[PDB]
Amino acid sequence: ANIVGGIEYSINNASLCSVGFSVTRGATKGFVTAGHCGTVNATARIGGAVVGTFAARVFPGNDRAWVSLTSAQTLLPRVANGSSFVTVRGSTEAAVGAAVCRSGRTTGYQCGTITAKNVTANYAEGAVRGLTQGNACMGRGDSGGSWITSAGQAQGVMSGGNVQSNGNNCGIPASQRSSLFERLQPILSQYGLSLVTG
Repeated sequence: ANIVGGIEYSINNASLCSVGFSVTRGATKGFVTAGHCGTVNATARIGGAVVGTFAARVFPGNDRAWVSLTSAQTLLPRVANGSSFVTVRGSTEAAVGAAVCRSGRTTGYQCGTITAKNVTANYAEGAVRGLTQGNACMGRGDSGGSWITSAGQAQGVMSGGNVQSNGNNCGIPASQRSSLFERLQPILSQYGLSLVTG
């Protein structure tokens, strides 16, 4: 399969999440995603085919993971925006106030701004600290998906947010949204990963 940020993948033929970013670890191909999406050794599938397994994850506390892919997979420096693509050009972290977008299999490509950093989320499993908050909307299933600026700077992966009864927070004003992502930089260094760029 072609690995693009924002696309759907399943975990152990059960839960669904979204791809964060194509990365490499030496000769090994992979993609970063959210830790709550799967446990170590869990099987990832795209288009009905096995593409790899969860190599490592930290959740809760943090919310990160990377899926180690088979060499048959095709890594791409891109994030889905409708039928088009946003090119991944680097991982410069944007400041509070910056515009930012996210991509996922439930709500697609959504944009907003970064409103706060170092935010704690109290999830069912425990607290996750150090998350960055934006007001682009999201929904259940967008987890693990790309957060990237229009200029191509990869920011992080979708962790969680204040989803309403309809499963997303797109039906409430941006001012009331808390959409949280796990910063990309600590994921890359923790697992010795290099972002695939173009």
